[PDB]
Amino acid sequence: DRQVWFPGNAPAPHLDGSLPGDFGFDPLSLGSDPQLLKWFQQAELVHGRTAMTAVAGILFPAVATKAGVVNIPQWYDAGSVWVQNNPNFPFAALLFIQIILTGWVETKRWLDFKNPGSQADGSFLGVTDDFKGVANGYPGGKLFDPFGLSRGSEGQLQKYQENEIKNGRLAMVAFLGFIAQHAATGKGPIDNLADHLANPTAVTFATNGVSLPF
Amino acid sequence: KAGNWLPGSKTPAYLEDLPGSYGFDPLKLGEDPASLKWYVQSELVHSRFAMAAVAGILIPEVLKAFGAVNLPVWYEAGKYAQESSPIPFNTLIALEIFAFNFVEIKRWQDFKKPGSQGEEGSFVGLEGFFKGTGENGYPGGVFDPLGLSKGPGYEAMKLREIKNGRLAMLAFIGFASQYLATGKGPIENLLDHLSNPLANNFTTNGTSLPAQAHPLLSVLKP
Amino acid sequence: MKNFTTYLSTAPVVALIWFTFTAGLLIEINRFFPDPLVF
Amino acid sequence: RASWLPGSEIPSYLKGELPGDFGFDPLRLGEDPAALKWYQQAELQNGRWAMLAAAGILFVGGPAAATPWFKASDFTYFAPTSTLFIVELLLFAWVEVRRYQDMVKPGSTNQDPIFSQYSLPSGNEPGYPGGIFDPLGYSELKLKEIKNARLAMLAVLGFFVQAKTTGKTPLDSLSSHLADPWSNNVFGIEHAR
Amino acid sequence: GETLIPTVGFLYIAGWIGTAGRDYLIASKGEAKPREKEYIIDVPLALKISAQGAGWPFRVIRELQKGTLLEKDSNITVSPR
Amino acid sequence: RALWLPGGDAPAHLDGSLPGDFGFDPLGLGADPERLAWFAESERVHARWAMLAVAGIAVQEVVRPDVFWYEAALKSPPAAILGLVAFELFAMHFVEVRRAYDFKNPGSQDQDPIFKLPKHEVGYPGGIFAPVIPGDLAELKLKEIKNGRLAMLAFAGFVMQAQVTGKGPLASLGDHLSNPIGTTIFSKAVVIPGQAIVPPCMIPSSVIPTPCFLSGLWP
Ligand code: CHL
Ligand code: CLA
Ligand SMILES: CC1=C[C@H](O)CC(C)(C)[C@H]1/C=C/C(C)=C/C=C/C(C)=C/C=C\C=C(C)\C=C/C=C(C)\C=C\C1=C(C)C[C@H](O)CC1(C)C
Repeated sequence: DRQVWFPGNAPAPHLDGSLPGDFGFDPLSLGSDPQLLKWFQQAELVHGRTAMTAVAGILFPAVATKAGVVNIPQWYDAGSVWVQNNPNFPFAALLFIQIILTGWVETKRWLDFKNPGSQADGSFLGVTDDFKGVANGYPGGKLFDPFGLSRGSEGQLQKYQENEIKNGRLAMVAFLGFIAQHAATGKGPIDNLADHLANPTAVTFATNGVSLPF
Repeated sequence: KAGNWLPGSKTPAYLEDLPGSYGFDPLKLGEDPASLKWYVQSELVHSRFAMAAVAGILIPEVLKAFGAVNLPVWYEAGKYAQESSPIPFNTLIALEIFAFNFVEIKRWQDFKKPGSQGEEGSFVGLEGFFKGTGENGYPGGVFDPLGLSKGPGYEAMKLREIKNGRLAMLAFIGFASQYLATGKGPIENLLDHLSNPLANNFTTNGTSLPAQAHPLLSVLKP
Repeated sequence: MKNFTTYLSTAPVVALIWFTFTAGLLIEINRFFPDPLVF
Repeated sequence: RASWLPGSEIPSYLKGELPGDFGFDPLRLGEDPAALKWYQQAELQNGRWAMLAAAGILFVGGPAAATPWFKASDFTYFAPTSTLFIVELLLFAWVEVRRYQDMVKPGSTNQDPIFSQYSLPSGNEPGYPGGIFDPLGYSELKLKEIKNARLAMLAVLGFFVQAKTTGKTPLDSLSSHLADPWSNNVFGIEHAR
Repeated sequence: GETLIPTVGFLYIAGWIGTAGRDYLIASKGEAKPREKEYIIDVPLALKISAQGAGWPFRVIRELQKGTLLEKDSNITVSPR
Repeated sequence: RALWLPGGDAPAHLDGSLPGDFGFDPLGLGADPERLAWFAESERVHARWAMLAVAGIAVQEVVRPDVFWYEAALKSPPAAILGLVAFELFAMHFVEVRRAYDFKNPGSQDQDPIFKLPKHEVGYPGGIFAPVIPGDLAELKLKEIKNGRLAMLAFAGFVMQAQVTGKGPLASLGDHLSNPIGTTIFSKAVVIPGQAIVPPCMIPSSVIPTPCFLSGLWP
């Protein structure tokens, strides 16, 4: 069949290859129930898209900071620097705004998961077709896909779905690496990459001092 | 139905035809029909009380902000009226108890038996005032002197009454909570919010988010 | 996963989860608001 | 058919029955027929009072005719300010209950109460009476009225807002805009706070 | 604040717990295997019923006035006297 | 059909009906029909706007060589700027909604609203807009779209050359012609693993904020 995560091992039987990024990986059989599997598919998509946006917003400012053009703080310090620089914007007001905005959009996504296409009735400002949804985790329409890259052809949509899920998983793993590298070095990730590029046989996890506490 | 309070949810069938209905009953309080009738009356009575109260607070406050009148603020108007009141406090309470016992028993009797306060011999000759309309919470008669319930905009006026009533109920509770949290009047609260919305809100009044329950407030600050 | 969630729905597992939640809630209330005698 | 936005869809309840019907209802305000009839009468009433108001504001020698219109109430008359308010309320109450009773039941208030021989002619519209209200037989003219009424409504709103922000008379505002239009308009004046 | 307000708070929570338990038991009584829901908990149903227990005094008072809160004495087993 | 990559394959959704169609759509941005029509209108208006802009910047560099086109709004012939913005917004709003409702309802915006325009193609007005045609229709359409795409590329070059040099386009061309080996972007910007040389942008940070476009990601 398709390529699997562990060659020579049969894929998990509840995974049939229809979902994007199906390499048959479910050794704990967490997706045995199909409805729970759809829920976990939406979980994976939300996690991967959030990870991709966050990894972009860490990497590109850190690359620009490393060049010396700007002085954007590292990702683990940015909240502190923002609060120190914004005394007329309290933390709780920002948190309240974020919670109500994400609550609105996430409750709309949740209610579409419970009842697919039920946000298409025109209750939110007359929007009907753009909130119907194409598939589970893939809204589409003229608002979420204004360039129409999902409505061109089927194979193009499957290609872009594969690109999305693989880059999302890579960005999730990269954010895990960001956390681990900051805990081990106390620096940013582009600082880590530059230190490794300057002297790679000396700049390794084995010489940061915490991965090997000997 | 006027709409859906939560788009995509299943709205209860017993709220399909009520005026001002958005299918909002997650606690299923109105699933029983007798309870639903009682709660329709209760919501209308609360709506009309809050409507009149928010008028009697906001319009004096608006005219005070415009420099027209200088009536006392709502949370202190009880003190200033009582000193100049010819009737003392205890007599005022006793009179209010008597008058509201009478009128609320008449309203209650009409709720239990519709049209029964308008029957012949019910009141002392004046029973034609209180014939009712056969509609729960819409008495008419003296209470509709201009006869506008007989016009064609009656159904839209019922919807207007309920939505304005709910807004007024929320507004009065906001008046009380804002006074308890800030110690200033409602127009001053609005002007303070308009001067700096980011910094002048409930997150900075020192009461709505208690400091012990929210330790990040004393930490994530300049 | 269906059989596993059925096991997690057995009475002692539900009791463990619910009482862990209730005890944790009481403990954290008393940590954040120490020594409450009166309202 | 003339429309406010040529090339767009027109609402299905506005088919040119009414004068000034250009399909302009973006918010879909008057949809039920009772609402549309009431808003028709209200547009006529507001437009006619705004035509009178725009005329009486633009028309204003004399110490009284040199005062601002928004400070006109402070001029001294033969009566205190309370007395004229209630007299105007009484006269308006009589003529308004007459007009309202015509609006509810058409043709109900067409007869002089003290002269049984003097009666307005039948077939009277609610917002378009006849008889002594049309001493000349002047009655295409409804489009003209509704257009001048709408322009006067916008003009009176402009008077109100211009006297509120700049604090100036309408002629002063026009002369300020005619001095240099590129700097004395709604931009720049409000941007200078 | 010493006893009276705690009395109101306790009675509210206790009526919540009792009403949620009663609602779950009544809902389980109509199942094909009613005893199965008593030791294998229908957790989504239990969470839904637990959320609805906030409005318990209204529903319980209505059941009291309607006559559906109590089973009739002719339907309850008793020992010989 | 001539293709952007000869010996390759054009995408299926690009049949060749549109002018200047060489089967260039690797992202599939025009694979929807209504999106293809909207993007055709957008490419037309972008092409004409950049065409006028490239011509105007070249003339301004030739005519007034003392004025930087980037800072040409400082030297324009103090509160009167707000009124000119109002006039521009009003006129642009009117003509743009005329064009947009020509797109939405073809032929509806084909009559003078004061005192008429012939039946035409969407995005190709004709009438008074086309008094003289020295050529054919498809040929001149191809020339228009080709010159327009060249002008769009040229305007991107003008902007980024102004950022990296602080000078006008023809001055930059003269600097390239003086020293062709030491004036290219390859000559001044180098990134290798471990070391990056990023040229500075001579345009100041603010005057009104005036950021250099993604200067932190420059090579
Ligand atoms: C909705 C009714 C209502 C509310 C919310 C208030 C609120 C207030 N009043 Mg007023 N009053 C109210 C009604 C009346 N007051 C007064 C006479 C005064 C005086 C003379 C003074 C106040 C002052 C005050 C403030 C002092 C705080 C306080 O003592 O808590 C009271 C809290 C309440 C919630 C009000 C009383 C409880 C309840 C709302 C009464 C009504 C409930 C129904 C009768 C229940 C009936 C049951 C049915 C089913 C049979 C406070 C803002 C004073 C203050 O500001 O000091 C400077 C002040 O000096 N009030 C009278 C005349 C008898 C009222 C008649 O209804
Ligand atoms: C649905 C739960 C429920 C309800 C509504 C009641 C109600 C009643 N009980 Mg019964 N009880 C229960 C569960 C319940 N009990 C359980 C699980 C036991 C075994 C421990 C008992 C053992 C018991 C005895 C020995 C007595 C009562 C008595 C009573 C009566 C007086 C109140 C009282 O004494 O509380 C006291 C209650 C307890 C001591 C046990 C309560 C245990 C928890 C708190 C309740 C169960 C919650 C349940 C698991 C929630 C699941 C719901 C969820 C799945 C949605 C009243 C009829 C008394 C009497 O008959 O009065 C006339 C009496 O003498 N109960
Ligand atoms: C079980 C369950 C079921 C479902 O679920 C629901 C629910 C609710 C939960 C439940 C039900 C129930 C029952 C019905 C109850 C009733 C009863 C009796 C009859 C009473 C009497 C009878 C009762 C009476 C005598 C009583 C009481 C009296 C006394 C004096 C009191 C006192 C006081 C109080 C005030 C409080 C404070 O602090 C103190 C004191 C001093 C202590």
